[PDB]
Amino acid sequence: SSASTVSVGS
Amino acid sequence: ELRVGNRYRLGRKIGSGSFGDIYLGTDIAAGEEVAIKLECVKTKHPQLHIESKIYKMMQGGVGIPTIRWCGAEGDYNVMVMELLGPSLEDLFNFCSRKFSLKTVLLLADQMISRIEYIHSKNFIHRDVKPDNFLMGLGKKGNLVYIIDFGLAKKYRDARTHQHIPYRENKNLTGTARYASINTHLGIEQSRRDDLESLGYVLMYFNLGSLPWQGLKAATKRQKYERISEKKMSTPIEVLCKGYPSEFATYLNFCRSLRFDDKPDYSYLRQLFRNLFHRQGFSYDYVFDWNMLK
Ligand SMILES: Nc1ncnc2c1ncn2[C@@H]1O[C@H](COP(=O)(O)OP(=O)(O)O)[C@@H](O)[C@H]1O
Ligand code: NA
Repeated sequence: SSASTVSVGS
Repeated sequence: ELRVGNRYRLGRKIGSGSFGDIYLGTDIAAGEEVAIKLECVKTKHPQLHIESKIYKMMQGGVGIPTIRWCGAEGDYNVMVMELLGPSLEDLFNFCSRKFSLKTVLLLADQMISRIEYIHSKNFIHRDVKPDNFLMGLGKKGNLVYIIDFGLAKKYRDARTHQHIPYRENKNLTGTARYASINTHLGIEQSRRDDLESLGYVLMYFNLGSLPWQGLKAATKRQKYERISEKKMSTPIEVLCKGYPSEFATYLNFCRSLRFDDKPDYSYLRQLFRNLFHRQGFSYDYVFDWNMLK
């Protein structure tokens, strides 16, 4: 699922 | 089919990350396929030039893609890089989401080395996950590369090797599935967190999935917190049950590291090498996917 596999932050 | 720099021809999209897109290209002058990252110049917050600086800093490292050219053409910032092969996630799916112990240990050896190399250049990666490790092509087909320095940051001063200060109250940066427990608690990332993440990646390859996958939540932030709680409530010996003790010893070691500790990379590689040898495996780079008929 995108929520757990998509990196977040910069 | 656009010209890029003097000598690069743009082909079809092969990938998209957080910013820009990655295209097949040809180095017309050399007769070599390349990957070309484009970022729209009109972006408010340009990132490609910063990423190209980090890749340039990493050059010479085994399993760091070569940067062949950086510039700006028409509507785009341009970074031309070595063309790489499929991700470890791609290959995992190709292998029916089962890796042999030998394949996991072949990968662990290189992946620890890639992380150590990045750390040696004063950076932490902060996005360690199977999607960000690509096998090379051709003569480089036995080499694990690391990509995606979009979350990478200096953990120490390049002059003084002064470590970044301890901070708390952070929002999660990176990928929730593989994030360290420290990351979930909102603690500043350091070298230990890239290695703990790799330990989850290795158990992911062993299990086919991690026990904190598929946790239902109303929001992303709530999902991160459910993953946090599941990770903190899953003992390493339960996560690693039915697999060689080395995977548990590895995760226990990483979880014991102090914020500014230099990891014993050699110890961690030797842990898996000793297991590899006890199993009678050879370092012949024959991965599971090399056997696909
Ligand atoms: N050099 C490359 N060769 C082949 N595919 C690549 C390459 N770099 C990236 N990709 C693909 O494009 C996707 C997006 O890459 P991205 O996360 O922007 O990484 P980077 O900035 O390191 O190129 C990757 O997940 C991968 O599937
Ligand atoms: Na091989």
